[PDB]
Amino acid sequence: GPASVPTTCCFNLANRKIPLQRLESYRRITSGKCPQKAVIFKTKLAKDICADPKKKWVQDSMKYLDQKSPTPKP
Repeated sequence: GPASVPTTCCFNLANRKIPLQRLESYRRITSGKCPQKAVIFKTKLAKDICADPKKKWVQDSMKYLDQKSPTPKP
């Protein structure tokens, strides 16, 4: 059986770049459990992937999703 949930840290960072049209959302990591912070991307196929915050497609991806937010309020 799995330890509660089958997810802890994104050690297997994705090398390939994920598209925006196929992107659905993203989950950034910065808790006090993992050894290194990272990001997670979700496509339009009910699937999640790991991504590093020092990547070009990840940076644009994070900024893309982060930019998708509204102008006012936090």
